[PDB]
Amino acid sequence: MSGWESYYKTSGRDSLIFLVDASKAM
Amino acid sequence: ANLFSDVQFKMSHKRIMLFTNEDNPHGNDSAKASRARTKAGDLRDTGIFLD
Amino acid sequence: QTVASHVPFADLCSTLERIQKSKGRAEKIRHFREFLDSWRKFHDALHKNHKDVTDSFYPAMRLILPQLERERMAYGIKETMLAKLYIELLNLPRDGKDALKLLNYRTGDFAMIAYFVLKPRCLQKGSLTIQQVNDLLDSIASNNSAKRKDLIKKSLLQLITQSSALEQKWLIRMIIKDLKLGVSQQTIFSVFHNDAAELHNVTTDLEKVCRQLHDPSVGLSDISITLFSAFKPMLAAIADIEHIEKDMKHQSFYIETKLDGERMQMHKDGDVYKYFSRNGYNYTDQFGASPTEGSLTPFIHNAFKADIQICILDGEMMAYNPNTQTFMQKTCYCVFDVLMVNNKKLGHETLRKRYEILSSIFTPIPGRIEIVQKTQAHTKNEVIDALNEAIDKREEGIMVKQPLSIYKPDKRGEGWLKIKPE
Repeated sequence: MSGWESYYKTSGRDSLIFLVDASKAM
Repeated sequence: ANLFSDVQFKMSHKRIMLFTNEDNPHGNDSAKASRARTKAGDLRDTGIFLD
Repeated sequence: QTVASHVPFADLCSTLERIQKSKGRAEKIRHFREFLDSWRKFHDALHKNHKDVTDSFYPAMRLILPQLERERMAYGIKETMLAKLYIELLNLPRDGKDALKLLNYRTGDFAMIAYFVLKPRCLQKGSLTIQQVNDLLDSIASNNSAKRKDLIKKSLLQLITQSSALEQKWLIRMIIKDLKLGVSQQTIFSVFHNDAAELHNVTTDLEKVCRQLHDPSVGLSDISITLFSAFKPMLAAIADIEHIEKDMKHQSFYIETKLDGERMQMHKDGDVYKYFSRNGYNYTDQFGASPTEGSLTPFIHNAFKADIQICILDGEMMAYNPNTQTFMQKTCYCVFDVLMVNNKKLGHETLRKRYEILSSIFTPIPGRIEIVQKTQAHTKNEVIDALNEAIDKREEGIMVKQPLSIYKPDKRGEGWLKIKPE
């Protein structure tokens, strides 16, 4: 008989981005 | 709340009194406490006083 | 002792949730197959002693595919009515956030909003089985058709109080009949059985699709052919010789001489001989029903071997003149196919097995019954030679058969090919 519980048994390429500041000091 | 809703007459006041001596009705389970808090808040919004 | 009475609704809801969550079709198919296999194993275990069982996968299949529900009438509760009922029953404030979210859902579907609302307001483990849910939905539909809303409210309240948040979401989706899982009807039917979609198309009643096609091994062919029953024999499709080699992936085939005789089927069972035509017309009186009556039946009783007791055959009936040993075009019979022998059914087996077992049915005897002449060919030159020989013999044309073809009654195409001059 048992029950329902028993039967259920529940590479690539590198990328680089440059970021240059554009302020007065530079 | 269901008992309050059944009444057909106009009810100026809605009131509930809790006669109990257990300050921690649900200490083992926190979900039950959260559900009770939510239900109490909903009842307060409905306009049911709790004592 | 239906299986649906032992299966909690929570398990079905969890399986559906897992299917929806998964992205790839493979995971969804695996989950559905595992659930169905568990159900089938439990069904086999439960019904070991019973002989006739009407239990099937219908209780769960109807819920999984609400758009195919026809036994249940319209529930009469759309999104707005469901929201109003939820607001009234849960006793939420009319002006509260939950009520505004439920009512104003931009008539993110309503099911998700209801699930979010009920998540902190409902239990975590339900206790309603599939049978109970089906009964409640049946009651709701019957009461809607009877114009009664109090009992509808009672049933909805029972469902709300005896269900969790996920179960409520799935029930709302089922009522709205918008159960989306990422797998269409065709995929679910294919997972269930290999011949479910076409059967459901043939008959728009889901119960029989789930009942008859219960055992995966038993194909549509076995159920389509029954003892003392008149089925619909298939027919070949006209094709050109120039592309004949392309009809069978350049594989070996069988060439048969077409006979200008009416298609007819018969069943032999002891001293009982049943006869039927392609259209189902009964003509057992023409040749009798017993070996002691009729013209053709008496001469074929001894033809069958002792090893054969129950059999079903189909072929062509024509007229034969022994004096000139000729066949006259529009009693002799030709046998070229066997549908069932003994308890076992030959429908599932390919044409090769049928041809192999034909020789063991009865000893051919010219004049009354024999086996239609046929050969094996794999080249266009052989087809041309066979066609020329048939034309020289006044035969209408040629039958081309693929050994790998299976018996598919009531279908056009497959290995049945008709070749005629044109």
